[PDB]
Amino acid sequence: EDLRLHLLLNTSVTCNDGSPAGYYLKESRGSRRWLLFLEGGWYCFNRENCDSRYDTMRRLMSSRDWPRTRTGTGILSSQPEENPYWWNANMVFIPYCSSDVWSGASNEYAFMGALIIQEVVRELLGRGLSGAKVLLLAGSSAGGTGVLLNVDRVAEQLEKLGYPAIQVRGLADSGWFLDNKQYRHTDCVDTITCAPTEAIRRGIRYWNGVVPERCRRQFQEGEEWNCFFGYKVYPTLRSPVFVVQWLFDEAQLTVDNVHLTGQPVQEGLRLYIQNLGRELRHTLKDVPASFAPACLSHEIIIRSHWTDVQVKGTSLPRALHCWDRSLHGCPVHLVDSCPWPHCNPSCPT
Ligand SMILES: *[C@@H]1O[C@H](CO)[C@@H](O)[C@H](O)[C@H]1NC(C)=O
Ligand SMILES: [Cl-]
Repeated sequence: EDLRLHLLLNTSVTCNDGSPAGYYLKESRGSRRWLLFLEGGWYCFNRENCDSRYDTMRRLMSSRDWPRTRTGTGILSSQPEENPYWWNANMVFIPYCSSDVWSGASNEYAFMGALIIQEVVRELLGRGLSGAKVLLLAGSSAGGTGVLLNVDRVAEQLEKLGYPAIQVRGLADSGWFLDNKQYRHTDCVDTITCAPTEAIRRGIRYWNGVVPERCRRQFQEGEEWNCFFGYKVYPTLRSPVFVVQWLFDEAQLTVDNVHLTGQPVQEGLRLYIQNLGRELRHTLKDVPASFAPACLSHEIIIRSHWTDVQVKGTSLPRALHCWDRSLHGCPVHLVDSCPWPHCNPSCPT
């Protein structure tokens, strides 16, 4: 019972290199719950940048390497030991082969992230999704941000198509970033050197990216990049969204030009890092369903050890279960208050 690969029938919706996009599916006929997972793994924001990603990470720009089956992990696992509350769900894994944070709507690379999602949903309706009660759009890293950019379009899509009983919800893991100033400025030459703001501004135009309608209308024409930042887009969303976010996300630190060795940390950097945690906590204050441990890490929800981390005595699977119950003792808002990564003893290594 692996998830099984299906390539999109509309052959014009493609990965970056023109190969067909697709999705992996494990059906569970007794369940009315669907979990659609968006894979993450950075992005590229211009031709030179994508060329470089093509040479070091070709698998994220193509379908040509995808095996026909894959075993679900963490929240996609069918083993109750690994997924105690959601193991019986219908499981969908959408691989990330568009390098556009799932926003693309476009010789050259194609960027069709948002179209891919639109198309997957359409096809899943013929494979059981039409009888769903709950559709959880989940994602890690770029896929996390992707949830925030697409969850309401999916809700609108299903309503337009005549399926108003499906409850669409979001689960965004490691996709909630701050468009902050770097620790030390560096010119936008790479993907790792590049300030969060500049990466996206460049990317959006290069991808023909789209953002949620209501977030689009909150910023000026051409300033759609704002909606890539969770704390700005979140209040515009209608679907309920659970935000999982490490307080000291490695990708956040990377774009902030912070490169931790094993060494003692300098004064300037202790203030920076600590202030990052503080600002992140502040943005989460407004999010009623969240799980934000004080750890230095990146992604969690499809890692097999996702059951191990705890905030205030509650595990992440249990927090999500408590969130299911709240939408149908059991806390849903779980933010570490301690000021430095690994002050929580259940952090992974
Ligand atoms: C197939 O996908 C392309 C690319 O997005 C789209 O423009 C076209 O309308 C689609 N065709 C059908 C029949 O849906
Ligand atoms: Cl098959």
